[PDB]
Amino acid sequence: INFYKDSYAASASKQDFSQDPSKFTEPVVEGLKAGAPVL
Amino acid sequence: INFYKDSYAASASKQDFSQDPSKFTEPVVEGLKAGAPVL
Amino acid sequence: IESIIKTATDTVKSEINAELGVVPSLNAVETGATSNTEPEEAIQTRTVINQHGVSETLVENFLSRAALVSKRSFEYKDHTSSTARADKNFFKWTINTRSFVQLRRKLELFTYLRFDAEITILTTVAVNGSGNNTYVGLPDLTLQAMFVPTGALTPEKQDSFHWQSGSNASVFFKISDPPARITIPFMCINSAYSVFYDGFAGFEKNGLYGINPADTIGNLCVRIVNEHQPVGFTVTVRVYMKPKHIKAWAPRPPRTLPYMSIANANYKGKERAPNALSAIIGNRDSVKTMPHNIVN
Amino acid sequence: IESIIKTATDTVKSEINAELGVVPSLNAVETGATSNTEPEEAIQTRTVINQHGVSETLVENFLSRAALVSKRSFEYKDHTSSTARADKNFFKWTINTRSFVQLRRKLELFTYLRFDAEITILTTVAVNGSGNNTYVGLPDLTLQAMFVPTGALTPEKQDSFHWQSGSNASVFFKISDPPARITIPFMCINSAYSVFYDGFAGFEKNGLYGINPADTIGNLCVRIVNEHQPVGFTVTVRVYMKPKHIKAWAPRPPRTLPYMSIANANYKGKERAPNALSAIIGNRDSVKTMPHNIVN
Amino acid sequence: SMMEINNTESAVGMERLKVDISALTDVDQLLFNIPLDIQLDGPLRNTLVGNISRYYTHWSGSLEMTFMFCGSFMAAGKLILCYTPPGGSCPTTRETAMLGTHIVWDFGLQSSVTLIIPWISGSHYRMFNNDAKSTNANVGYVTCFMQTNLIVPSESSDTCSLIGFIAAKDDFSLRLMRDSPDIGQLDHLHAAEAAYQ
Amino acid sequence: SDRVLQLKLGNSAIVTQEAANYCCAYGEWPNYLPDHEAVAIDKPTQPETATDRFYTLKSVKWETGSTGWWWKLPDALNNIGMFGQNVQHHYLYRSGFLIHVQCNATKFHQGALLVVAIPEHQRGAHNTNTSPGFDDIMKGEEGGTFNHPYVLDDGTSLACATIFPHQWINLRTNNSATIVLPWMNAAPMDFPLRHNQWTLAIIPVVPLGTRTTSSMVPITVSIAPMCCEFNGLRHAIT
Amino acid sequence: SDRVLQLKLGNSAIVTQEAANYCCAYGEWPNYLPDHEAVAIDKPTQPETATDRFYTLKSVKWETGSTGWWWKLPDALNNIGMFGQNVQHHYLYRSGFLIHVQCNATKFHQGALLVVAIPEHQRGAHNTNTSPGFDDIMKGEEGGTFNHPYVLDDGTSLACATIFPHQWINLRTNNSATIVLPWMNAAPMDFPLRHNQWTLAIIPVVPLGTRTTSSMVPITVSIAPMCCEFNGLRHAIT
Repeated sequence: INFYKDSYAASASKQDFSQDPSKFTEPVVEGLKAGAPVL
Repeated sequence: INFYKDSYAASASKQDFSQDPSKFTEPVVEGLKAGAPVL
Repeated sequence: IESIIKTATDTVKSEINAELGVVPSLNAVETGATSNTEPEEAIQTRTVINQHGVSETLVENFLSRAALVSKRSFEYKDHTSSTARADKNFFKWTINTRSFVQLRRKLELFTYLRFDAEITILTTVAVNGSGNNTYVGLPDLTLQAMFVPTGALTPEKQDSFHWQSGSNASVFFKISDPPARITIPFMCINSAYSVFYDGFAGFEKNGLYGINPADTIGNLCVRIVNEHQPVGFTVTVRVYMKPKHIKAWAPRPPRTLPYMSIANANYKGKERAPNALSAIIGNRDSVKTMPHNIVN
Repeated sequence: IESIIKTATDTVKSEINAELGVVPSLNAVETGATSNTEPEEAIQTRTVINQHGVSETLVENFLSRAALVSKRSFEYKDHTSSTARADKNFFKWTINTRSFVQLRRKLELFTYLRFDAEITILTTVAVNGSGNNTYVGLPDLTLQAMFVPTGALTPEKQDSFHWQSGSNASVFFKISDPPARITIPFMCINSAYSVFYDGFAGFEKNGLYGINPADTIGNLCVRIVNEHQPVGFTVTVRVYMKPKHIKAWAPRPPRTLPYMSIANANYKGKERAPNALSAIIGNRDSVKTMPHNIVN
Repeated sequence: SMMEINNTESAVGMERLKVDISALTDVDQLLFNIPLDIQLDGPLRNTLVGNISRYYTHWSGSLEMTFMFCGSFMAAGKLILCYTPPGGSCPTTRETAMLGTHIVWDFGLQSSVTLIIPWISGSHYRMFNNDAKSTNANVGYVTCFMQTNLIVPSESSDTCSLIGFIAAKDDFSLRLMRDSPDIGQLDHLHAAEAAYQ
Repeated sequence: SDRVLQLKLGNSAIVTQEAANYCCAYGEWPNYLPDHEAVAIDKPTQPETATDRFYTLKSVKWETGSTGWWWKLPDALNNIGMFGQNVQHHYLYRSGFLIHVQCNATKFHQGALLVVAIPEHQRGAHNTNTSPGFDDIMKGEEGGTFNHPYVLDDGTSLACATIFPHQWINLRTNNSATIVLPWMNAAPMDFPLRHNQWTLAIIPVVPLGTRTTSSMVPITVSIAPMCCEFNGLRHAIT
Repeated sequence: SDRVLQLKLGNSAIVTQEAANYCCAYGEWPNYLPDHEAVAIDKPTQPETATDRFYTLKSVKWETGSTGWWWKLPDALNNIGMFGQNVQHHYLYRSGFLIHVQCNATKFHQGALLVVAIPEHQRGAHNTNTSPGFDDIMKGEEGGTFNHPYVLDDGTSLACATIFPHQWINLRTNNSATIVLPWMNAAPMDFPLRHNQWTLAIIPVVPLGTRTTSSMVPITVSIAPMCCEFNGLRHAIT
């Protein structure tokens, strides 16, 4: 229920379930395969 | 939301984006071209 | 020509210009036109996509703000022994927009205005110190605000029969209620209000200059409906006005000198700059002096 | 890569692994990557269908909670003989999120934030003990809260004409009303607020480190509209803020040592562990000692 | 709208709206400088763009400064008008000012020249505070130098007036409306009480 | 395969045979400012090879009582070569970075360095309410040292510093670290003399130790600006 | 139509209302060095707007006994702005020029200036067998004056100087001259600190004269490098 003329007056938006943890956990140019020696 | 019978009772109308600055900036009978000497 | 503008204009990239007979930086101010030199023709620019909105500078948004237009304080008490000038539990105010300068200057930024006026009335009450040196509580009082056309008969006392309001619009509101709100339509006999009037509104020579009664919305008569209490109170009524559905014509130079009266545009200016009669802008040492020069 | 995650990941059953050249439990921390060893490769697991939701850890949910950002108490009375420092029926507050530590730490968990701020104002009143040693009742007062941009002219007294609020946004609310609520948009001149600023916001060397005025929402000026009563009261105004429509960038290590000032990240720590400068975590006897060992 | 470049104690009224230029015997001499802020008191304040912009807190976009030469027809001369982006002091020599944005103006049949101050800002908008030296408010400087000289015959006036105007372009925008600091009152106006009589 | 690496920018090249991959900050690569994000309307200058090249700073000595070292970008490079000249002559700056930290020793040496790039590392002062001064923050080419690396000199924790882009130089494993940093600012461009986008911090979590003959073990930092662009040409500020 | 002219390079613009066309040296326009003529194999730096902009030199005074003035390119611009910085930091230079000479007076004034661009103006000395020294040739921003403009200070004739690219500033006709110079060298690039490709010479063939009240009549030179490219990046020589 938003009867105001400004879009920023609306309620909170809690429907963004998109994630990308790799940018914090695997920030390497070359990816690593499972079980293979990384180094 | 306007349930009143008179049209002037409605909320403000902020949806008029039409402009004509030339009537204040170029009020000349003959227009001026870009780069050409005006005088 | 007319066009719909929702964002600021984009910038296009430009290259070196060495064309004979083309001088975009040269202009002729004497024609009265504003210079049309684009940034692309003055310097070398890049491509910029401008997404800055322009909706906050719309005339509707610029003017449709509730601004204080009236503030009146009066004593709610027994007024048998009061003077003639005192407001005996009621007051009458000729509606105008020239009493408070913040809204007046913005309205005077234009020559012609057409709008409906949203009116908000806020009431506050305090216990009078003199006589009743002790505080006993604030009473929830009923107030009547009656719209009376300019020049028509206004009530002469709190219990006047004119308050019956057979045809006059009246609003009754409590102090504990939210501020009372009504909408007065655009009521000028002309197609727009005259913010400035270079003439006299009378057929003789003894009239008032600059005052057009066709531009006066009317009179607001505000009374306390309740009869007086054994103790006295001070009641302050604040009237706020918000223009809406606004059309504006012929923008004007803004007011620089302080206002003197609500009846004319008389000017005196401050004693010294800024906003003095001989110097609007504050002085600096010389035209070669930078007021806020960065020195490291 | 980007993916939509609504529940925790399922577990797949695994068998005995005796493969040469495959060492999923060995990692290289020096690369800076987090270990990718799955539970399926470390032990033998079963099949588990995980239905646990992850919506409570959403950044919007994590931050869109109304938290106290301001608490100001002032005396509502006759202030003719008051001192210059005292709040004479009104106060002005520079809006910030660094005064109360619970919201400040959560906001400082990130480097960049973009959000609109929902502002809630709650007013309480008490009868002043000194002078009026007796209780007579709580008055229903009207308060005005005016938003003034950072650095602009703020009112200097309760009855200042600056309160007319020609263009400034103002909200009038009663104490008996529910707490007043407004929404301030995301108003930074940049695309996001800078929670931490490694620089100086002035072109000279005498500026303030870490303080970017572009990240200050503005000023809130709160006054009692009613004129003073014959007796004095104490009025407490609480301002709560709730971020909404939040975007967050570059999460940061959480604050460990107690905050010292709202103007910087100066640190001292507690006298002893926990949260001491030399020992964040509370001590134990040795690395071979279990703090809460079960002994039966 | 006209700038009040000559905002000095020696200039009264209309004399504040023009800048006097005379013949000099030294080369590369500075004539005048114009500060940057349209949200602060100065030559740009009492202009249409300045007055409207002081109703708001945030501004963006390019400006244009138009100078009209009001000397005699026999008066000749060349000037240089330079916009300097912020960061350092206002240039005091032509060799330093010409390194920034500039236009060389030659007097002739076209009596007006335009220097464009392009929007060169790190942030999308510039905001107003009471700190003129902030990195979110400072725009730079404008300086005027003689390119060659002002040369007039014996029967022409040896002092000639320039008139400066400033305007905003169509990429200009304003945000965060606020009460204007250019008007105020400390008491009720005259005849305001008569409205209650 | 991923132990050797060659980085070639402009006329500068660096080869390492004991690298451990390399880190791209938040999985991003530096790029020029696009039109749909640009603000300044003047045509920028892009020196390319003249400024997008490795600059080697003065080496620091890894000691037993070392607490760590830090440099601030773009402050550390603001007076070096054509990049410094462009910074001094322009009001607005934008670029990313490529950081290469070098430290070699013998197979009998042990020690671990956390090499972390911190965005907007706003430093706090110890045991005082006064904010750090200009001289405490702007150190230039020399850089500064950590007063309390345990709290990253800002009241946070060093243990949680891995949330930032980082690598480790472990003497038994690798002798170099490489971090690629994109432009990281709330604004598309910034004034390079008053704000620092990045802070490179090298902290010896595991102290240097060995029982061989003691030798000086220096740490060297080479920083290459990437996708440099400058706006607002005027006289040099210096 | 051909009396007015606007030249816009970088962030600099010049307008003139009393021009007399303008001269392109030998009917050529400046351009970057093509691959089929390139020699140096390193990637050049092309600052574009940072260096391809008008630089205004110090004005000189036209007197009754004036013999003429000269400046040498690229020597005169070798220590001005980003062009000077690029010259100091690079071993090899290549660019053309756009020269604009300004001189205005009243309609009662008379005088003619020959504004001529001379390629490889090797100067000779008067009444001696010794070659001119380094300080006699390299004057920098200030430039020099003509000892014997009648022979162009080199034993040739001023009357035949019109074979070089040139214009005239005649006070009754025009107040400015504009010459466009391409790259003019035997080699594709050159060391900018030891060789001068061009010499701008302004010679008052007809002396300045009038019977009005005497006023100072200066001559101003604005030179814009064009299609600048620099090779061989190293430390600044200055």
